[PDB]
Parts: sequence; structure tokens; C-alpha cells
Amino acid sequence: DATGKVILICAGDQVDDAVALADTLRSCRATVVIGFRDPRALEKASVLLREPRHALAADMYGRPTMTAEARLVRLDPLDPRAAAQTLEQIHAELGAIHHAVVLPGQSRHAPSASLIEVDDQVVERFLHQELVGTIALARELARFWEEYPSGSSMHRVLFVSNPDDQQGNQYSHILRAAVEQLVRVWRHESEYDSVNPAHQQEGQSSAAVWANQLIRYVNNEMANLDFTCAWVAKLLGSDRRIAEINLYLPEEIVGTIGVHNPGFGWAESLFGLHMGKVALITGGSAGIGGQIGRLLALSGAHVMLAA
Amino acid sequence: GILGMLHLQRMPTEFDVALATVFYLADRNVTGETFHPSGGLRFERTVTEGELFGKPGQQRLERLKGSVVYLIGEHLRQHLVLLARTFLDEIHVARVVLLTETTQAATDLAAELSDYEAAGRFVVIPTCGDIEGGIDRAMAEYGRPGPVISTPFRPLPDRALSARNGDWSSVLTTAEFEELVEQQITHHFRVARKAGLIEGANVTLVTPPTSARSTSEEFALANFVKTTLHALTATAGAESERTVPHVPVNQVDLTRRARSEEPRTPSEEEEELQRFVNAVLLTSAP
Amino acid sequence: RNADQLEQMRASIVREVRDASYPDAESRVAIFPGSDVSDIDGLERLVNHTVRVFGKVDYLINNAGIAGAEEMVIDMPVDAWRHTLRANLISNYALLRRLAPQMKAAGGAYVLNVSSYFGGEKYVAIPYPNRSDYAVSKAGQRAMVESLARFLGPEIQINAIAPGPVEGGLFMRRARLILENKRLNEVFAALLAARHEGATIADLLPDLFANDIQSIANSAAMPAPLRRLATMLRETSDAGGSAQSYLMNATIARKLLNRLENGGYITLHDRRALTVEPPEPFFTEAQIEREAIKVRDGILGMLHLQRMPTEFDVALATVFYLADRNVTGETFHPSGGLRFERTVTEGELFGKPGQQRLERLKGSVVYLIGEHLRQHLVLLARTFLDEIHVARVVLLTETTQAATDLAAELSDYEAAGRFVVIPTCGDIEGGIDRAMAEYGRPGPVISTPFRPLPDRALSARNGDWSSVLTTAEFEELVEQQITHHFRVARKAGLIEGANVTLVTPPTSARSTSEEFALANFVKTTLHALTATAGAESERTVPHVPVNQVDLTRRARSEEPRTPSEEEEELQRFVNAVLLTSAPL
Repeated sequence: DATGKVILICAGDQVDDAVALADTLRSCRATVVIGFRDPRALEKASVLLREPRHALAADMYGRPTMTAEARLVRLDPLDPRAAAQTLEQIHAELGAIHHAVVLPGQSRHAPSASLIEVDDQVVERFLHQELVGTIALARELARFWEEYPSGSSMHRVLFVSNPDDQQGNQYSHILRAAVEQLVRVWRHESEYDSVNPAHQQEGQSSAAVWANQLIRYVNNEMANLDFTCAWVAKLLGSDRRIAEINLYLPEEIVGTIGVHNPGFGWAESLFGLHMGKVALITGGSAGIGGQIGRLLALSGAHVMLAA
Repeated sequence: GILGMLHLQRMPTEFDVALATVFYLADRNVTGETFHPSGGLRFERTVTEGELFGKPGQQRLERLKGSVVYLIGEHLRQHLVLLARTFLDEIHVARVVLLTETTQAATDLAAELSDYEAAGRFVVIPTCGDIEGGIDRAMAEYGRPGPVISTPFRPLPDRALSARNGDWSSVLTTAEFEELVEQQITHHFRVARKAGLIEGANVTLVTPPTSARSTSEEFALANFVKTTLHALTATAGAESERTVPHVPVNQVDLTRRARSEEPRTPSEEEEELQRFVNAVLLTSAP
Repeated sequence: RNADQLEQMRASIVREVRDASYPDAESRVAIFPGSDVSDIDGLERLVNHTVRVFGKVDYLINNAGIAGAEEMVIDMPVDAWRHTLRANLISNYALLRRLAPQMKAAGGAYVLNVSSYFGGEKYVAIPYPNRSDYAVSKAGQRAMVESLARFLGPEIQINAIAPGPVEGGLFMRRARLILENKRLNEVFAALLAARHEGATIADLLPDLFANDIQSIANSAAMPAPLRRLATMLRETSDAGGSAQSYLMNATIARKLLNRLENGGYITLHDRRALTVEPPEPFFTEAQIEREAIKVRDGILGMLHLQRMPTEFDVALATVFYLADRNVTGETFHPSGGLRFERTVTEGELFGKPGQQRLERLKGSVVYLIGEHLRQHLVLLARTFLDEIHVARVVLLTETTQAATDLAAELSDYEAAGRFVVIPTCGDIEGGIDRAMAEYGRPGPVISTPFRPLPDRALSARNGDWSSVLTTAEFEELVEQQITHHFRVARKAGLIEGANVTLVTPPTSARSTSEEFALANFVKTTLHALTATAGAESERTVPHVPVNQVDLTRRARSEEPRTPSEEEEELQRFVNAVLLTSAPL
């Protein structure tokens, strides 16, 4: 549930993944603010979002919702005094922001999957705009939360990693190692500083932070971009405090637990109702009877279709 | 024409009705009721259950003098013999036609109605299960059907006299149910269809068996036959006004849904019979 | 209405939802201490508080309930009936009207009117004796739905719920009540029988309230029926109760006297308290237990599955029903299936005055009211006097101007006292008492309403909410079209030989569509009222058959065609009235 909550997705040039995350979060009846790191990507995102595929919000039952549309802003993490200005601007526009899904800078950090062949030409961009960039954004957000204390639940900052195409993801590994600690050390400091009267007197009472990671570079399938959406939307819109920092997808989705959820919550609600019963259906090949047989088999009973 | 009778102005799809049915299947506390998975339609109902108090209208009484009336049936012997007596004495009908599906009952009814033998109005013919042929001969004899009097040749089978038991040996089986459907539902359709074919042959279906809750596995039996005849007249009634031929179809039932209804009073059912003779002389034709 | 119970149930529900993994901040739930529902003007504060704490309203559940004083119609005071109707029926439309203008802009609106299956069902007004208000106010809660579903529009949905007997009090209070009513019954029958043959209560009241059955039997200076009743009590009744020696009690004494007062049997200044107070054990517990078993078994014998549902099942069924987005104006049955002895509306059952039947009520007194349909009343008077030759006709009128208009309209039946008129000024009790005092005691009373339909619109979208039927009009409509019938029927209930015949207005000609819903409301509510009243009037020693007659949907069916052709309805009205007014 995210009705009264605002989710700002700290996206980058990843139009497809960020827009998919925006759709899966707006399916939880929540307004979104999609900020893109690099320029020349805002207009492509606007064109893609103009289409009704991503311009309409439907919840997990398949019912459309009149939730607020997807806003679009420009953010420059590596460049201070402008990201903070945009943060205060979106403050004035909407109010405080607490849910911040932080995605990396670029899709593929390097064109070649190697670390020693290079001679400081692209790894400088990596180490300067995707590690430091993340650190700058983390403080940009921390200041917004502490400079402006807001009494509510703990602050949530997911740290979704990039997907895998080929040759694994050596850079994803690096960012993951830097993230786990940033989340760990932060969570601790935050929780310790939530009770100190010294920092409490600054304005009003503030709230702590609880962050995680959602590693995806191990699963190479077709539903890893829908499993990731499920895990990002479950750790934000619910009250579930993971005691572990890094989370990892299964090497095989259908292999361990194959579940397909095209917004089919009715069939999930109709689970184990009529279990261990045999049913005889007449003309259950096409029409109402076929659908009754479908929902009864999904319920758990035994069916015998005759036409 | 459709979608204009819907309050929400939205037609449901198969998924909604299937989901509602599947969710209703797990109630485990309901029985003998009709569910409505998705419906808010506006057709209301042109036909509703009614009753009758008697006192037939004098204006709509003398208009049937010098006419021809067709009646079928043999199981309700006294009902028919009195019917003929009333039709000839007070109604002063010109011609009365009686249909019989066997010869022994034909002779018995001839002996019963020999009081009108000199007049020659009553006619008994040994028909058979080919009711279409019988009525065709009946109308080929003279005239055409008018106030068609519908009456089952035999009462409801209830041969096993059980809708359920504990040993499952003396219960109404599939063959007896098929016979009941063919004789108490399909027979009425056959007679009415023929009555409709003859314009002005207004057909009045009747439910003779006044089974009561006192008769187990028989009261609801009377209830079902009534409901089925209701369904039959309801749709038929719609097609009779728009179409050129004018054949109003009426259904009159005496097996009231009043549990035991009348008690077991010997020689004190002549009032209920008189109520019936009133019901049959009403409706039909003026 | 209470605070501690609400606090405890909120604690339990908030714990349950916290275990349900929702982003709860104790904001999903709220309380309103002292939110009594019988006062209408105080609901606006509740609505404002709701729209302030939350913002709007989307689901409205009208589940406020009042069992009622739990007596027979002929016993009820008017104030209890008004309280029951206000806390049970009007409180639904009050909130509905207060929330509809904002509800229209939402689009996901739903109104649920929780009713009781004993209230009734569509086209069958099932009886429910001794709980008349709880049947009328539960039939109204679905009549509103059936009449308003079409006009509410697509954005708002509206249905009802009818759960029957639901349980996983033992009817002890019910057992005591049925025993006491039995007492009021044989005592009332005794005096009636005594006064039926050359006797008066005047000389029968002084020794009556001595509650000494031995003295009553030994003295023999009193009419026989009370003596035989005393002997039957001496023989049959249990010996382990005060009843074995005493007759009345602190309750069945005042109530019975009031019955006689209301019925006109006993005049004023004839009321006194009990000289002797019977001891505490008036009724042997064994009798209470036996009546409890009997009631229970009679209630439980109607189930097809031979078991009763629990609140959880009906709550689950209602909650699952709330998610349907294609159903409007239909009554659901969350857990039902029962055997009933009900009645079905005939819909203009065919019938005419049969010869050799008439002239039974010749030289008698007939009763009628009304001021709205003047021509109808004068037509009735003409048809009552030309053929029947009625000895006395009483037509009470709401206002004096209409009385003068009626007097000028007739102007030919005077100089004999047959055509007698009288003002009412909205006080039916005063007019009926004057009729019982100076005029005779007519049997066939007719509950013809004094005033016409509200004649206003009730369908509109957001931004236009001025001409709509508001709660004040609705209360006036309920008071004049439902409560008026109850008042007339109840006050005329305690009459020997009464033939009460409720009549609902046949609306008018060239009618709009909006006012074709209040008619259905009145139809259903009066159907439930007359069904319950007729069921009660059968056991009750005196039998006053109530028969409801309406001329709506009679060849009209919302089809506008009325060029002349009035004689059809002119003759149909008299045919129906004379037919229902003459039993046997």
C-alpha cells in the first residue's frame, strides 16, 4: 500500500528498466517522480511514457486506477548545488520524499567485460560517476531527510543492481560491495542518531533509515525484470524489515518456485478452496462452463470436462 | 435493445460470472436458492402470480353462447362431467368436444355423460399418444378449436412415490422422470402449439394435481409442475400479441403453495371443486 | 453508542491488521463515542468528522439496528414506533443524502443497507409476529435500494443484505413475554365475553383487580366467562407459582387497562393500581424452560441443513459480495435456505361483489378518511349510499377548508347525519376518540392518506443539489405515508369486528419517472406492515383482517396514455373496495 506515499525513482539513462519500475510502483496507487541522471534521455523517456502502455496504472487485480501520472525531472548527482536545488524544488512541488529507488548510472559500465586491459579511459568515468555519484546522491537524500525532519516510518532506499547480458557483471560486483557497506554503516548511524537529543532538537523529530540491495546479475531469464519489480515493490509498500543487507534472485525462477503473475490476484485468492474434490462438468469446453472448470482446477478440485 | 436495460450500462464478461460462481460454490450453508452473479437489469416482469375470488362477470358470460369449446382429459372424471353439465345448462354452449386417450375410459365417460346423449353435444373419441393427430381429427370433424381446455390425460407419474429414500430401491428413477417430463410438460407444449396454430384457439393450461405438503415427495412435485407451466405461458404470451393470430395463453393452478393447503376432509372438497369450475369458466374465452 | 466496547474492538481489529502486514499507523480505524443514531441533526457532525479525518466516504454501511419495544401492534405507543423508524430507516437516507454530492465525483461508491431476512423478500411479505417495527423498518431498507438503484446512476452502487436466524439469550425474556401476552389474551377474552351479553365493565372492574381467583370462583356474583377462566387456571396451571393464587402482575395490569382505554371499552377516570402485589415467583421457572425449548425447536425446525450459521459466515459472505462491480438493486442472502409460511402479492386478483353476499353490512357504520382525493371520497359516498343504504358514514378530514369544500360538493346527503365531516389537524387520536364517543363504531376503516406525494426530483449529478428530495421531505413522506398507516391501523386494531383496509394512493395521471420510486417504497413497506399485522391479528383473540389494496402499475406501467377513460378506474376502485370490504 502506497496511497499517501510518494516514490521518487533515482533513475539514469536506463529508460526501459526505470519505466518498468515506475509502472510496477504506480500499480500500487502511488505518485512517482522519475529523475534521470544524464541529459538527452529525458525526451526519449517522455516519448516512451506518452504511450498508453506506461501511461495507465492498473493494480494487481487488473483494475485500472486513476493515480497521478509520472512526472519527469532532471537530476545531476555528480554536480552538487543543482541536485539539492532540484530536491528542494520537488519538495515545494509535492512535499517530503521518503521512498528513493537508487539505480546506477549506465546500463553497461564498459563496452568490454574486463578490468586490466584498459588504461584509465572509461574506469575513471565508472569510479567517478557511479560510485562517487551514488555517495553524493546518498548525502543529497540524507540531508533532505535530516535538514527537514519528518516523523514517519523508517526511510527506505533500495539499491537495485544492473541486469546481466553476457560475460557476467564485474562492475555490478564492485558497486554491490560498495553499496552493502554504505547501507550497513548508514542504517547503524541513522538508528543511533534517532534517539540522541542533540540532533533531535534540530527542528522536529526525524526518522531512521532502513536500506537493502536487490542483486539481479545472477539470473538470466525472461522474468528477471518482473521478479525484480515484485521485490522492489514489496520492500517499499509493505512493513517488512529484512535483517540482511544483500538480497539475491534464484539461479532459476521456475526452477525453484515458478509463479506467473500477470495481475491475477483473483486466482491467488481462489487458492485451496475446494481441495481434494472431484467435479464433473458438462459442455466445459468453451463458454461459462469452461471458465468454471478453469477456476475450479485453479482452486484445487478435480475436474472432468465433457463436450 | 439490450444494454439499455442495465442500471450500470456495462455488460459483464465470462470471468466475472465464473469467479462469482466459484466463490459461491464454497458457502456450505445455503441450498435451494438462485444466485445472481452479475445482474441489474430492468426487464422487471410482465407476469406475476395472482389469485381469484370468484363472482364471474356477467358481461363476459353471455358472449360465449352458441360457440364451440374443445377440452381434453380423462383422469378428472367428475371435474369433466360437471364441466359438461355447466357448459350445457348455464353456458348454453352449442358444441362440446371431449378427447380421450383410451377406450375403457371412453366407455366409462360415455356411460357417465349419457344424460346428454339425446342432445348429442358431447363427443368422445378413442385417441392415443399422437395428440397432434387427435386434435387435427377433432377440428376436422367440425369447426375449429376455441377455448382450448388443457388437461393431462394421466396424473403426474410419481410411480415410485419417493424423491429420496434410505435403500435406493423404491425411488423415482430416470425413466419415471422422463415420463413425467413428457406427460406433464411436453404434452402441454404440444397442445398449446396446436392451439396457437389455430388463431383464436385461446389455450388455458391447468395444473389439476392439487398435491399438498401432507403428500411427501408430491407437494414440491406440484410446485415444479406449476413453475414449469408458468415459464411456458410467460414466453408464449409474448409472441401472441405481436404476431397476427391472437391466442392469449393463461396458466391456472389449484395446488396452492400453502403447505398442507386444504386438509383431508371427506365430502368437503366440493367447495374446492366449485372454485375450480369457476376458475375454468373464467379466463379462456368471454 | 458505547465507548469501552468500541475501544476494545478497535484494539482487536488494529492488532489483526497489524499482523496483516499493512502500513498501519493506527489510522485505518476510528471511534465516535455516543454516536446515537435516533437523532437526525447530530449525523452531520459525524459526517464532517469522517471527511476531516479521512477525506471522503466510499463505503456506507447502514447497520444501525433497533429490535423495538417487542410487543404486538395493538400494544405499542407511538413514540416507540417513531424511535424505531428513525433509528432504523431514516438514518440511512440521512447519511446517503449528506454524502451523495461528493460520492458522485468518486465513481466507486457503494451503499449497503443491512436488513433482516424476517423483514421480507421481493414479491412475498413474510410474517414476523410481535416484531412489527423490526419488519417494517427492515423492508424499508431494501425498498429504498430497489427504488433508488435506477436513479443513483452508474457511479454509485446500492444493494441490501438479508441474513435470517444467525447464531453459533435462550429466549428466556421471550418466554416470559409470550406467557404474559397469553395472560392478556385470556383475560381480555373473558371481559369481552362477559360484556357481550348484557354486562358492563363499570361494575366488573372493582372486584376484577383484586387478583384473588379463589374469591372470584367462590363469590359467583360475576359473569360466567371470568369464572370459567378462573376454574381453568385453578386446574391446569402450575402450582409452584404465584399465578396459581394470583392473576395479574405489575405489568399485565396497567397494559391491559390501557388496551381497554385505547379500544374504548373503559372510559377515563377508571384507572387504579394493584391493591395486592403478587409475590416474586409469579411464573414457575419450569414453565419458562419449557417455553424456551418450544421456541428454540420451532425456530430450528425451519433449517434445510439442520444447523445455524455464525456471524463469521455472514460477514465473510457480505465482504466478498462487496467486491462485485456489476450488481445494483438486488438483495443478497449470505447464508440462508429456510421454510416459511409467507404470502405473495396477487397483483389485481380478479373478483366482483357476488350476489346473495351483499347487504350484510346494511344499516351499519362505515369508516373512511382523506382530503387529497376529494372526487374519490365523494364517489365512494355515492356508491355506499345509493345501493348499500348505509346507516352512518364518517369521513374525517385533515383541514376545515377541505371539510367545507366536501360539504359543498355533496350538498344533498345532509339533514340526516349520514354525511358527517370533522377536522383532524393532524391528530388522528382526537378524531378517532370523538368518533368513538359521539359517532358509532365502524368496522371497515380505510387508511387513505391525507396528503399527496412529495412530487420532486431525486436524481442529479455533482453541482446541482438544490431541488433534490432532502432529509426533511423524506421524513415528512415517511411520517405521512408509512407512520400514518401504522397509527391508524394500531388505534383501530383494538376494535371488535374491525376490517382495516390499508390503501396507498394510486398516484396520478401524467406522472414523471422520479416519483415512480416513492410509490414502490410505500408498496413494499406497507406490504411488510400489513403482513405482520395480519399474522398477529390471527392468534390475538380478536381477529381484525388487514388487506392492503393499491391501484398503481394497473395498466399504467409508466406508459403515458390517459385521454379520458377515467370510468375504468372509477369502477375498479369501488369493485376492489367493496370486494375487500365484504368477507365470507
